[PDB]
Amino acid sequence: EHVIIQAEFYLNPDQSGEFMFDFDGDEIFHVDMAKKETVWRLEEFGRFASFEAQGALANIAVDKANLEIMTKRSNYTPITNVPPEVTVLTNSPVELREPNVLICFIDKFTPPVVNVTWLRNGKPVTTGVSETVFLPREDHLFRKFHYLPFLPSTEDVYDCRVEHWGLDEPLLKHWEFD
Amino acid sequence: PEVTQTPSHQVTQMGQEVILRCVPISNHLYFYWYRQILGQKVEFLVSFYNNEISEKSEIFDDQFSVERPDGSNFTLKIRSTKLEDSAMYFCASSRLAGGMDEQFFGPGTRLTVLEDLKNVFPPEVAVFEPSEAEISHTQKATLVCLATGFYPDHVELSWWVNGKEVHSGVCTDPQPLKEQPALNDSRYALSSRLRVSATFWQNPRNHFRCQVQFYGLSENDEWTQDRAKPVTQIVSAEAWGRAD
Amino acid sequence: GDTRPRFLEYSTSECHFFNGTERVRFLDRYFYNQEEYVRFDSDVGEFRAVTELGRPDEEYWNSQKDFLEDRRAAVDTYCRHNYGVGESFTVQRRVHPKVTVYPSKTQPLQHHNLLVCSVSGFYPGSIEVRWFRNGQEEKTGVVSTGLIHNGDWTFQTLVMLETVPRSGEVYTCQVEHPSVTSPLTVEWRA
Amino acid sequence: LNVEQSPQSLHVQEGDSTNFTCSFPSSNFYALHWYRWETAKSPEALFVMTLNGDEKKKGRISATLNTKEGYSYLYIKGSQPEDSATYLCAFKAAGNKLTFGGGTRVLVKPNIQNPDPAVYQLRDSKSSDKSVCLFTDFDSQTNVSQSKDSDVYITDKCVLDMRSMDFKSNSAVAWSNKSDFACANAFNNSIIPEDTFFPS
Amino acid sequence: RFYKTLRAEQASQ
Ligand SMILES: *[C@@H]1O[C@H](CO)[C@@H](O)[C@H](O)[C@H]1NC(C)=O
Ligand SMILES: *[C@@H]1O[C@H](CO)[C@@H](O)[C@H](O)[C@H]1NC(C)=O
Ligand SMILES: [Mg+2]
Ligand SMILES: [Mg+2]
Ligand SMILES: [Mg+2]
Repeated sequence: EHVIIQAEFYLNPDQSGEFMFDFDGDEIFHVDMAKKETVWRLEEFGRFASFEAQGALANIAVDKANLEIMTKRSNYTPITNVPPEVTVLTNSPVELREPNVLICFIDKFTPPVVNVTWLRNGKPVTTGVSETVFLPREDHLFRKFHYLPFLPSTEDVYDCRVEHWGLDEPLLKHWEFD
Repeated sequence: PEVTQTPSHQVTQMGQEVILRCVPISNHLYFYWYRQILGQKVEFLVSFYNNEISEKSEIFDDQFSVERPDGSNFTLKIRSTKLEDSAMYFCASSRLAGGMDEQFFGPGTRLTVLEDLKNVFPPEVAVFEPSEAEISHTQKATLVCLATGFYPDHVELSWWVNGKEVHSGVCTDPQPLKEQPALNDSRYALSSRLRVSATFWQNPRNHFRCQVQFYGLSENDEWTQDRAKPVTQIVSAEAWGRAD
Repeated sequence: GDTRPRFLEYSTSECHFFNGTERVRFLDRYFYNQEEYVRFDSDVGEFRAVTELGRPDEEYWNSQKDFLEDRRAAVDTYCRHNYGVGESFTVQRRVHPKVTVYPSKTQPLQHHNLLVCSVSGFYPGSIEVRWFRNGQEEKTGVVSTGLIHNGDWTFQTLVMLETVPRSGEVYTCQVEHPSVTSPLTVEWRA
Repeated sequence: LNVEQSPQSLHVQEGDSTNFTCSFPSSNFYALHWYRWETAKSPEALFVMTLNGDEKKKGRISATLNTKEGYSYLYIKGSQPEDSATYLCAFKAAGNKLTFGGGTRVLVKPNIQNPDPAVYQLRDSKSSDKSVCLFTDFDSQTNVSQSKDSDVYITDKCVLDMRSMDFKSNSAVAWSNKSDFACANAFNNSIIPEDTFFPS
Repeated sequence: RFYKTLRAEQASQ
């Protein structure tokens, strides 16, 4: 038993759109809206398969049009903000000096708009910071992963700061070596 | 329920700006421009959906532009025409935004881009009365229309009998012949036939007319030569019924 | 802050595969904000309105013969096709798990410590992790965090055992996963 | 990226059946369209092929689709002169843009009944000397070739249908600005039947 | 081989 999901959205007034392919909860690829090109989750997938970004681009234009049609039909009814659940974990068990990745998991939220900043000793970090797009869910909410490659030390304290319209204040999820 | 295109034909100088007009099918969501250089394949230029360009060609983008003046018209603009831009320009439209349907084509706009407008010549039209020998042998009568010395190509020849256009008993050459084949901008020749019964030709109350619609210089062009301006005109010739 | 109302148009095209590609259930679902208004189920054959908001799209999309034909053919042209494109690096993706056994705290024996069996960076999600006292299966006192997606095509599981150790103790973690032929074991000593 | 049609040109006798092929890419296939393009008219959509091994029929015209091999066949049953056109095939990928083939130009040779080959001289309604020579009422097997002489102009064979009088006829026109020029020598380059009527 | 987008249609206005 397997599941292949084509997930697409368009949000207003943000003007943010998304088109992605999913296989059993994992992203196969997405289309970069700004660059207008296919972005494979793992570089190797680009060798094993192909995709025409235009098919995705044509669908985004339709969702943009349908959003306008649906808003007008619903008498301009807005989305109810569902705040996310924030979890911080590591790629493998933590060992001092041994390279590892801090994973910030953002789950069960809507609308698919979030501001995520990594905080080492209270300061923002960008070095090697990679992120996934908004991943689909069975209950029609969204998932998001944020990554931070790091050198584990007894000197450093880490935090994932998450900003969402459903939160009263920015959520901070703490991590430190123990 | 079809796509409309204006004008039918257009003749302009190299480096000038052309605006091709289109009336897509009213409820259709996607609009397109395709072009065909004579002897070449039908080539995609641009697609349009929800007030924006979806797909565009390598031929498009450079001095090529599309516009939606209102919710009825669609235009293609070539800012600086080149000799390679001489083609049949087709406007198309399709109903669905999903693209799983047929594309409806317009009649097309035949665009002729010329380096020099001096090469342009209107046709000379002559009607040739049916042979009495043919009347005495078959009891049928064929008139011959000859349109000669025209440049550029793609004229519209039509027969008119008693003030009305006829198609039955008519046959026109699908391609014109070159008067001087040892020339790049050779003047063309075209023929057509209209066959009627001898009884119909013998009636002097019956009127026969051959019309040739020529496409040349516009009503905003440079004409410094001695001869008359070779503008878009209808050159005609006629014949009345003869008992004999 | 930004308090402006938000409007979301969301859509999912789902391909559910059973017994390989023998059974395929296709769903084309449309969502306005959090609400599902219309869907195409390959088991019904046509578009059906979920809410009253989806009724215009139900009758309009079913009237559009080319769009409806595209949906009725999706099981083979779309679902079965994309399954085949991915198959080798998707269904046949195999990554062996890294198994590490460590105690949560450096507490002395006769007291208490939580024995952690870390199973990380593996694919697919199918995993069976078992704890053994010495050679006998310990079923009681097992704290698992369950299956965790890392979002980079790898999984992880932290299975913990409640331990009261004394002098000569040999606890072992047994992990069986489709990527491995032999179930790999990791032994821990007090 | 590239679509090819075979053959480039095709000649078929009235009532007899023909077929021609279209080759398209086997990768990223969505649809294959067929268009009928008659001389003065605009391209008319004939078929939209999506499903492999599915055959569609539009009167006497049939179309087959083979996605794996990347080929499409268009069949014309009991060809009528009304079927004479350039038949274009177009491939559609994930977007909307169509990739066209070179087309198959189909010419349906009509059934010429009651032949009466003859060469007549037609005079101008305004005059003079420049008259036309009309070779008419010959069968479809008779072919009209080029002039060979620069001062003489010859047009290719053209079929007219007297719709109300249910009669079809072939014709070619010859003209020249020469004193020597006559209808008897006008159609020299072509094989004219011995029974051709040259009036006295 | 190519992944195929399931083309979306415009909603009823
Ligand atoms: C639509 O929205 C406005 C504003 O809240 C309201 O006047 C109206 O009652 C609503 N419902 C309908 C059916 O128009
Ligand atoms: C996220 O980032 C942008 C830019 O500062 C802003 O519009 C928005 O208010 C931010 N906050 C949240 C909760 O999304
Ligand atoms: Mg690619
Ligand atoms: Mg069809
Ligand atoms: Mg057949």
